Amino acid sequence: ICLGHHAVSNGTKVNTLTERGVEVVNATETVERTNIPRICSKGKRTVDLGQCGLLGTITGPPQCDQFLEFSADLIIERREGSDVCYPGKFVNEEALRQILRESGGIDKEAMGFTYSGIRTNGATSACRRSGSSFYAEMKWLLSNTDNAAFPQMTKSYKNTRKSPALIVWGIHHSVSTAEQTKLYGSGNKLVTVGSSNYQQSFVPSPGARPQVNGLSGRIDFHWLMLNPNDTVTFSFNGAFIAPDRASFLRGKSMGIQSGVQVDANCEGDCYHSGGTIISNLPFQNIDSRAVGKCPRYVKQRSLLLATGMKNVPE
Amino acid sequence: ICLGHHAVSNGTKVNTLTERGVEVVNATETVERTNIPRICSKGKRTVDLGQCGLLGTITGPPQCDQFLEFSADLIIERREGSDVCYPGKFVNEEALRQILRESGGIDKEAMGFTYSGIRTNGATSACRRSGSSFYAEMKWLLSNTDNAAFPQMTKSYKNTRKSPALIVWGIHHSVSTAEQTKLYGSGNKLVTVGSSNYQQSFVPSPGARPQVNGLSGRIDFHWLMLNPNDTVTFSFNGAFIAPDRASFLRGKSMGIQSGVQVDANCEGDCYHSGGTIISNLPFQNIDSRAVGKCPRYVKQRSLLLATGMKNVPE
Amino acid sequence: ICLGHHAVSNGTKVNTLTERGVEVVNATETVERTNIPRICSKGKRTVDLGQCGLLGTITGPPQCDQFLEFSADLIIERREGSDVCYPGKFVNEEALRQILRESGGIDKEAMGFTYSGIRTNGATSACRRSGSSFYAEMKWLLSNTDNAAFPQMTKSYKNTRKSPALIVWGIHHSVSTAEQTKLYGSGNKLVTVGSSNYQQSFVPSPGARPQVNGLSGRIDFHWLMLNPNDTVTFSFNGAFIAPDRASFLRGKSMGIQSGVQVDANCEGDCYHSGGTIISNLPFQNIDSRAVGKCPRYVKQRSLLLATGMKNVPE
Amino acid sequence: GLFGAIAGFIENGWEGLIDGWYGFRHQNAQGEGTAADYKSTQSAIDQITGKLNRLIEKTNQQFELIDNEFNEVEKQIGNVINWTRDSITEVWSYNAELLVAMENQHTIDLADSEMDKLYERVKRQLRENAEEDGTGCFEIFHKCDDDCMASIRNNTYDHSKYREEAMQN
Amino acid sequence: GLFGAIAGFIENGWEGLIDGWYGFRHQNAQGEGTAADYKSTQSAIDQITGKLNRLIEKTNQQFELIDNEFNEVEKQIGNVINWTRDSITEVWSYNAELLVAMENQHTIDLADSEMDKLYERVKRQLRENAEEDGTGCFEIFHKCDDDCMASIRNNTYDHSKYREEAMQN
Amino acid sequence: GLFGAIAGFIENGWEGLIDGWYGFRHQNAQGEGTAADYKSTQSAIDQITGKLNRLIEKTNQQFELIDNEFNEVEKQIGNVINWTRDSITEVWSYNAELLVAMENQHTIDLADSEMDKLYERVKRQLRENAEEDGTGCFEIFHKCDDDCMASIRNNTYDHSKYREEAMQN
Ligand SMILES: CC(=O)N[C@H]1[C@H]([C@H](O)[C@H](O)CO)O[C@@](OC[C@H]2O[C@@H](O)[C@H](O)[C@@H](O)[C@H]2O)(C(=O)O)C[C@@H]1O
Ligand SMILES: CC(=O)N[C@H]1[C@H]([C@H](O)[C@H](O)CO)O[C@@](OC[C@H]2O[C@@H](O)[C@H](O)[C@@H](O)[C@H]2O)(C(=O)O)C[C@@H]1O
Ligand SMILES: CC(=O)N[C@H]1[C@H]([C@H](O)[C@H](O)CO)O[C@@](OC[C@H]2O[C@@H](O)[C@H](O)[C@@H](O)[C@H]2O)(C(=O)O)C[C@@H]1O
Ligand SMILES: *[C@@H]1O[C@H](CO)[C@@H](O)[C@H](O)[C@H]1NC(C)=O
Ligand SMILES: *[C@@H]1O[C@H](CO)[C@@H](O)[C@H](O)[C@H]1NC(C)=O
Ligand SMILES: *[C@@H]1O[C@H](CO)[C@@H](O)[C@H](O)[C@H]1NC(C)=O
Ligand SMILES: *[C@@H]1O[C@H](CO)[C@@H](O)[C@H](O)[C@H]1NC(C)=O
Ligand SMILES: *[C@@H]1O[C@H](CO)[C@@H](O)[C@H](O)[C@H]1NC(C)=O
Ligand SMILES: *[C@@H]1O[C@H](CO)[C@@H](O)[C@H](O)[C@H]1NC(C)=O
Ligand SMILES: *[C@@H]1O[C@H](CO)[C@@H](O)[C@H](O)[C@H]1NC(C)=O
Ligand SMILES: *[C@@H]1O[C@H](CO)[C@@H](O)[C@H](O)[C@H]1NC(C)=O
Ligand SMILES: *[C@@H]1O[C@H](CO)[C@@H](O)[C@H](O)[C@H]1NC(C)=O
Repeated sequence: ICLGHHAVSNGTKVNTLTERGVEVVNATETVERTNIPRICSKGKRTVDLGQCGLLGTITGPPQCDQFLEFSADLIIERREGSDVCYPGKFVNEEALRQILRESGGIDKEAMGFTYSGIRTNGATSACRRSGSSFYAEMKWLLSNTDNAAFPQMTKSYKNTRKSPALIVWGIHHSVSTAEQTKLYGSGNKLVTVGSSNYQQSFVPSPGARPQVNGLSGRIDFHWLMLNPNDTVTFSFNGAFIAPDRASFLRGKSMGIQSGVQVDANCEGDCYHSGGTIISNLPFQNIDSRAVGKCPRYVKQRSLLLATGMKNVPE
Repeated sequence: ICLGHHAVSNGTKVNTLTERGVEVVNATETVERTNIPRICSKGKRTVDLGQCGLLGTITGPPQCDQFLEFSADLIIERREGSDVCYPGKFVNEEALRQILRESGGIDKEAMGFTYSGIRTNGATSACRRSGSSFYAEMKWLLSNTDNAAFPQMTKSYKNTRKSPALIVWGIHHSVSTAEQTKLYGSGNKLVTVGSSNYQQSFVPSPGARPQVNGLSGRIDFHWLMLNPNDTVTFSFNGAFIAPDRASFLRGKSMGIQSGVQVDANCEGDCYHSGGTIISNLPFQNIDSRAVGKCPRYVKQRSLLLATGMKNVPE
Repeated sequence: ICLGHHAVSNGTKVNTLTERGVEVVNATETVERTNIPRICSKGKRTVDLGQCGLLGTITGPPQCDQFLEFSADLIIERREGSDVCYPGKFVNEEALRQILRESGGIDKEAMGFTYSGIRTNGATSACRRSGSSFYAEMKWLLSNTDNAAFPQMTKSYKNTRKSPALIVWGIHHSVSTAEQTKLYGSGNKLVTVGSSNYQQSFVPSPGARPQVNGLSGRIDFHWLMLNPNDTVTFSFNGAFIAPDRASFLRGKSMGIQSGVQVDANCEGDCYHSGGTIISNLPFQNIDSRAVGKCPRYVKQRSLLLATGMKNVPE
Repeated sequence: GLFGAIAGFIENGWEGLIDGWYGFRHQNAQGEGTAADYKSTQSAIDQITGKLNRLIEKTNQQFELIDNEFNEVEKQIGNVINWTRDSITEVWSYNAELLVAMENQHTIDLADSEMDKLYERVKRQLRENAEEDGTGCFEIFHKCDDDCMASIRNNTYDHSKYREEAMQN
Repeated sequence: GLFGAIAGFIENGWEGLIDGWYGFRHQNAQGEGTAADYKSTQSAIDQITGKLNRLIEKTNQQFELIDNEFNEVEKQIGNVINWTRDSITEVWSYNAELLVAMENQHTIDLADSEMDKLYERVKRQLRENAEEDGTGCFEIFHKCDDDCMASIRNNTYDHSKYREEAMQN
Repeated sequence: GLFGAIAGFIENGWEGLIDGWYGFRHQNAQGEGTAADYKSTQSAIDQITGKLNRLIEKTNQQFELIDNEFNEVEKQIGNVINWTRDSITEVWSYNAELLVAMENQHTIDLADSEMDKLYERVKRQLRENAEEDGTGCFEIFHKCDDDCMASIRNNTYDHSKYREEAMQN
């Protein structure tokens, strides 16, 4: 009586501790190369920001009007998105983005500032609604008449909630030192801000910038997180963009950046710009910046795991 | 003659490369779960800062009076600790904390600034000693009379030591632009500072802040490290909190944050907020932010290592 | 007939999973300890900056005159190097260094600023060429006469290239508030700067600093990267050091810091301050901050790999 | 192979044993035969299967962006990030390659191991009633009929009731 | 098991062998016996012990805080830190799980290995004076008395001085 | 050793076998002999060589400075950097030590394995014409001359043409 093992005409080559390209009976892949070029979002509350930039949801340019109080498990940023209508930017912007990406969405709350002896309805052709408008959640505070002085004002807001309040204000940098005076009067304009946690202050910087949206003025956007029962004071004398509403975070979410479509027919937890990595495999060679719950990124294109014995044909 | 191996009625289940929950004769744990809820400090010079905040040891609020020149292998910060008596904070605070945590303690040295034509004895009800006082290592420089001007002064300090000198100064931000003048006179107040390594400058920011300790004024605290034989210049015209003494680091230590008690009856090198991880095991599932000399943190609660053969009962 | 295996009088001890210091027939090292104390640069376009500091290649102190437009695969910084002739430093300096280290060198381009109603030929004894000079790529803009006013100027530069332009300007901080006026007139001096990407502004800070190079004045150096077809505006009124030429990156390189000599007789890709690690071994115990293409740094001095069977002598 | 069989004193495998991994082939009077041992083939299959289920593995560890692909973060923090990311990639590429090689080596050896277990167990069924050919075949000194074959395969062959006959021979 | 014994052509273990890991059990005239081989039991114990001392291991690498639990560091640097920390945790959780599995597999196989060494060495003490039962028992064809048993155990049994007698049988 | 030979029922090695790793030593009439098996010695050498070429390995992953040795970067970012770097060092020091230990264990066992393959193959060349001494030597019951030795070594020794003679004895 004779015994033996099976074999095949064509084996699969694998690598071992000692040998390179030994043929085994059967093998199976261990590195995922297959991408699905869509954002598989089946079962998830998804918000596709489109033209609305993430940071814009807090301030309110027209493109963000339908996103002022969104709610999501999954937040998608798009290259076409913009945080701004009137030219400007956020100081410490990416920190804020990371916060908003996992906020699970936002909830808005009037801070209840009232004004006495100034203007309040600043607008621009960059923010198009009716006609000229402004940031929905903000207020452009002027001086009552086409020149004037600005009264050193002091507003305060207490966070009456059990969660930290996202406070955002703005600083306006006019084209000229002339323009600055036509809006808030002459002089050195000062904005000071404090909490039980925060210590800072701001002065404007009038001067000509490149024309963006048609304008050479800019707006500095600044932000801080007010802890429960802590209070924020705004000491200022012009060039000030005031928060109307404060923001509160809803819970928990994931934020990605993508150029592909949403698909509610496929499910996945591993996302990158080009789509979704659906896989059971422990590794992937698709995108090292993939986020969510992913197989480990590796450099190798392929790593075959032996699922059978050495293949020995006659 | 027959041979065999031993076995038991109850085995311990382990995991292998191929099999999950195979019973072996004996096994032993590999992940530490047992915490000792004390700071095991046997044999170590320990400083428990209590109500004194780490950064306060450099400036000197009353709660830090017994810590101005401490010496330690192990430094413990406590949630109740405060860096401050008069409301304010440190610019670049956490960097400084990390420095002080491994300084092995500090040593103080008079910088020998003398003053001509100003006041020098500023105080407050926030800093309680005799009655109203101030930061022990600092000096609140005023204008001679309840209004006045401030003479543009220039002090310098040379580090005559073989180790870098920790220099700390302060900027005062008054409640009003009125108050700023009552302390240092009217005008734009400027503080400039330089070394062979350092280039910066500071202007105050008067305005109302929230009331902390009873006060709506703040103090900015700033710091730099003066290398041996390098020199620091202070050009200023008011709103200035001057260093009296400079600090020098003693050697080497470890700093932790904890809410548990010190115990000089147990020894350990792996610390976290909840106590001490005493273990020989290579891994731990207690606290991923554990510091000192620790087994690796892992996610698994348990990983049994086989210390015997397969258990086969009849 | 009898069979057996070979053995030797003296074996090499190795470590196994179960046993420590078992003797095998032959073994081979796995950790590299051997350093070659030179920068093995065979086959590579090398630039040894010597006394020229990396950042100086952009601005142009005399020691950098032969490096204004260098081209390299390998850039060597030297401890003796300096970025500066007139005392000052770069804001955000190390970021810029990292950029320049892998730029593959730089290429300069006139930005074509013209001036009307000011001076332009500022110099100093710190920048020695003919006699007193300045930074080659920069221009020290004054006020026409030994006092005067400075006209609020507005220059702009558009990046007409397919690559980002490295823009550098300077802010001058004079010894006195008197000196500031003698150079640019009295008043608050403002510099504002913007792109499609950038929002900032600057005010000087006159005051006495320590004497460096003989001088107590400093120069702030600032920089930004202008994307293709994007435009940069400079709004200013004095205390301004203007860029003459903009810089463009050539391609790709590696930058190191070393105190050893260049040697074009040896080749290597793994570099550290003390030389070159030439090795096939997977690990090294020489320098954990080694850069380039290196075996992994490990703590162990030695790890012997068995290349033979257990050694059993009679 | 670590156990000397499967390339091996057994010089090759059978591209016809499509019924299992390990098997018996017999030459006797009544013609010719070839079957498959299930218990051996199964133990190996179940061991390889165990590896599979262990490696096809899901992390429940979520990671978020610390980077920005539309608007680049500041260079310094950017370079630390990439430096870190690349370092971790090196570690995982290393882990992955080693894991797979280590596993393939062991997979192969246990496949070799299972063969040797089968052989060395049949050999023990046929005490002195047979002797070793050395190519994995057993010379029978009492001409087992097909029923005597299945007696070996199904592990019931008698350890003495062909003996002194086969011992004579 | 990688070596075919210990579950095994040996079908199970003895919950009575409290004296060691491996042992001899004999049936003869003078009653019944069961002992323990020390040299086998010890070699295995010393090998397992070696693993233990190698893994129960101390780092001399100190780590400090880069984080703050009383006063949170800035968000961006905070997120990089956590991202890094979590990445390293993934690597160590992976290393730990693999290490232990790899080790348990080998521990088991070397335990199986030691049994086979014992057996296959006794078998060599008893050349033709005995034959293999196949369950790890040896059929003696010359009725070893208890002294002849201890001759095997203590590794002194004679390789020819029971021979032709046991060969007759 | 995992395969029981090489320290071993073979009690030691030969410091004279400078010709190879594994070999034959024979005592007969015509004097004394000692040779080397190439095919065994080669298979082991080629396996060890395979490990070498696999570990002596080049990364194509370039790393740049994120640190400054002439002008220290800011403390906070500095501490994160060092913290990260030290963490990665821990991982690589760990990987390196484990890799080498794991490999040395296996190197040794496969060396033990190859010996057992050689032996257990010669044993199969000499069916009943010889029996096992137990120290790795084979007692020949038909006095092989030197030509009969080289018949075994070169793997051509006859499996029956010394038989009944050696069987008589
Ligand atoms: C509240 C307010 O003052 N809104 C103005 C706005 C501001 O003055 C300005 O944005 C601040 O810097 O200016 C706007 O008109 C400016 C517009 O003027 C044209 O003459 C010019 O050709 C354009 O380039 C552009 O600057 C605006 O619409 O935003 C007007 C607005 O009412
Ligand atoms: C050196 C000095 O000026 N000390 C003052 C201090 C400073 O003026 C102040 O802290 C700077 O902003 O003010 C203190 O009294 C202030 C105290 O006044 C009460 O009228 C008021 O009701 C309180 O809320 C509080 O502001 C102080 O004690 O610190 C007085 C101090 O002498
Ligand atoms: C463009 C210009 O003004 N160049 C001056 C320069 C500047 O005024 C100065 O650097 C700005 O702060 O000053 C220099 O001379 C200064 C020189 O004066 C001696 O009297 C003094 O003893 C020295 O310490 C030193 O300050 C200079 O050479 O840089 C002159 C220069 O022409
Ligand atoms: C080859 O391997 C894969 C592993 O998943 C398996 O599904 C398949 O059954 C195997 N093919 C054969 C012919 O056994
Ligand atoms: C805030 O104030 C309310 C009312 O006094 C109180 O119920 C709540 O506990 C406070 N929150 C904190 C944490 O200060
Ligand atoms: C079980 O394992 C541990 C390992 O440390 C050991 O101390 C103990 O002796 C073992 N128990 C028995 C019954 O051997
Ligand atoms: C500082 O000055 C003293 C006295 O000149 C000198 O001994 C010392 O070397 C100096 N230190 C350095 C490093 O400049
Ligand atoms: C010892 O090991 C090294 C491994 O590179 C090898 O080059 C050398 O041939 C070996 N020496 C002997 C005596 O085989
Ligand atoms: C810059 O302008 C030129 C000329 O209009 C054009 O060819 C080029 O595409 C522009 N580059 C970009 C990307 O704006
Ligand atoms: C970081 O890595 C990405 C690719 O993963 C690369 O495109 C990018 O340029 C890197 N960051 C920096 C600072 O260049
Ligand atoms: C970092 O991790 C800790 C727990 O380890 C978590 O509590 C904290 O929220 C994280 N940091 C940030 C930025 O939220
Ligand atoms: C970082 O590590 C280096 C050595 O690798 C050490 O000299 C340096 O002091 C460390 N950085 C800091 C912040 O001290």
